Amino acid sequence: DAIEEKFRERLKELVVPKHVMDVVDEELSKLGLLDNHSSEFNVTRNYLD
Amino acid sequence: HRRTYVGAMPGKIIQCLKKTKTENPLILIDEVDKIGRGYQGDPSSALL
Repeated sequence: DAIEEKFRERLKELVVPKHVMDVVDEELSKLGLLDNHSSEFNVTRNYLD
Repeated sequence: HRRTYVGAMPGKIIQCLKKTKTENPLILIDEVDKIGRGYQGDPSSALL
């Protein structure tokens, strides 16, 4: 979440469309659950980036 | 490769830069004429 801060803080200014905001919301919920070493975790991290 | 793929290693260029250890070597692309222009991702766009 610290790494995503660099995204969030930007989002405070440039409005996030309610669609996009909900999508990043569920991805933000999923992202913490994910194991640190699964290749899917690095993939979803790069995707969320 | 992306480094998230299994087995990813840096592209050819980085290896030459690693090898010559200077910032300004004399790269020599060889035999440009017959580069493979296929459906699997055309390098010729990558050269630009």
